[PDB]
Amino acid sequence: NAFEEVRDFFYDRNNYIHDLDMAAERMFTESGMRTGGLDIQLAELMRDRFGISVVIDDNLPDTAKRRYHPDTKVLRVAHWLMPGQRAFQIATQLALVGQSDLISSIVATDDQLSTEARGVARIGLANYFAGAFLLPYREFHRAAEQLRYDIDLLGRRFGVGFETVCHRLSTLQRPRQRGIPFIFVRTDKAGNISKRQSATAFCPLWVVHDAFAQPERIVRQVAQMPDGRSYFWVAKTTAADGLGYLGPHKNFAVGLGCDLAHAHKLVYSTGVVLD
Ligand SMILES: [Ca+2]
Ligand SMILES: [Ca+2]
Ligand SMILES: [Cl-]
Ligand SMILES: [Cl-]
Ligand code: NA
Ligand code: NA
Repeated sequence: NAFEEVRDFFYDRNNYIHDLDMAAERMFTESGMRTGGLDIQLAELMRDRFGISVVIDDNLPDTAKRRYHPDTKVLRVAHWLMPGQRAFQIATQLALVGQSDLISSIVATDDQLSTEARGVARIGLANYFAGAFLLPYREFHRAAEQLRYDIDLLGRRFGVGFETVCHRLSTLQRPRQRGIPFIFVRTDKAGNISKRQSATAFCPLWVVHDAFAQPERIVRQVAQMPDGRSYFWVAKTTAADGLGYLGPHKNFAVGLGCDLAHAHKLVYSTGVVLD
């Protein structure tokens, strides 16, 4: 299972890829980027630095979110995407073309990966870079602390979707500047579940599946995990639209869980309990 190999690859690295995370943040800062309208700014960077022309287009083959034309250096980006997802696509291609050697060197540190897993890892690392470019580490970490980890306000502040914020929160393991350690859980209506752990090594799946009963509303609960500790969980369905990295082909629920001992920093931790 290639996806299982890549899950271990990120697990072994605490879900944080330092060289790519730092490369994204340095490129964001050195190019004078500012949060807001990053899709236009990235298009300028792509032209200036690589001679790649970004164009917004419809009728992309297979309703893809992007199509790169390497022979004339044109990146087509789907018109139905919101600015945050347009930026995400462009930054993903920026990693593939401008961080290719770095990505290859990172993948190579896992001696066991199969070929299929190396290809999955390459795309995952380019996606990782895109998240770390749209949400540069120190700025995003500072914003998460000052907004008390409010996923919706973070999304509105940076112009990105709910699962994009959640995934980034689950990567904040930079040494000496960690965020709250989260378990990230994504599931579809049929129970197909992707779980990512930062601190643990393990499950009450209703902590995220419960979101499907109150669509587009945050669902919060406290549940014990297999270690005997209680976790505070926040979950929501993702709208099938132009924002967030999850495909609009079906509906997902996404959630974060943190040790109850970290939950006081969450805006979510005030409220009344019931069965
Ligand atoms: Ca391992
Ligand atoms: Ca969405
Ligand atoms: Cl992709
Ligand atoms: Cl997004
Ligand atoms: Na290194
Ligand atoms: Na870990």
